[PDB]
Amino acid sequence: GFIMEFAENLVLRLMENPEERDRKAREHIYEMHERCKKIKEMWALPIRPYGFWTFERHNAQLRWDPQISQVAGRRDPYDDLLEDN
Amino acid sequence: WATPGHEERPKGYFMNRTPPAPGQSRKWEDWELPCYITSFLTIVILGVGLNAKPDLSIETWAHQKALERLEM
Ligand SMILES: CCCCCCCCCCCCCCCCCCCC(=O)O[C@H](COC(=O)CCCCCCCCCCCCCC)COP(=O)(O)OCCN
Repeated sequence: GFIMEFAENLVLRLMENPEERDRKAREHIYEMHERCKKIKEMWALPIRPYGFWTFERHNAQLRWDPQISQVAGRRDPYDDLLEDN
Repeated sequence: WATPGHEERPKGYFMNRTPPAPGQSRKWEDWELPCYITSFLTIVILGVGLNAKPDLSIETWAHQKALERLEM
């Protein structure tokens, strides 16, 4: 053929779907705003959590001392006296 | 007028480049081809691209919608 009859549909192939572009734009806005709200919530967390000491890793002694309160140097004076019988 | 004149060749040299000896080319510059081909591609792509592109815009769309709406 001639030049323009091919350059026309060439440019038309080069250009994209606008419906896809609009859908992607509204989508991206939706999830970006949702993620923005999520990050805003995340930044509100205090440095020290409400539980803190309640956490099992932050006790480390309520389940260690009971198995140590029997060794010498930690016993209540009234433990060795009546342990004989 | 009737007399032919003088000054067989116009004075001065184009682009100040001295003419080469007869039988030899102009010895094109090292950037001459890469930039001339660039100019050629730009001219052709603007000529055939800006015209073969669809005339989609907001002026023509508003024109069509104003013609269709003014009748009512
Ligand atoms: C010393 C030798 C120099 C030789 C130069 C050429 C010889 C002619 C000299 C005269 C000067 C001509 C300069 C161009 C004037 C163009 C005027 C008409 C332009 C115009 O309105 O029609 C457009 C044509 O686009 C086009 O295709 C225009 C193509 C022009 C290409 C020029 C490249 C310049 C690059 C500069 C880049 C600078 C970038 C800065 C941002 C589209 O019209 P339309 O809207 O109706 O659409 C049509 C849809 N059917």
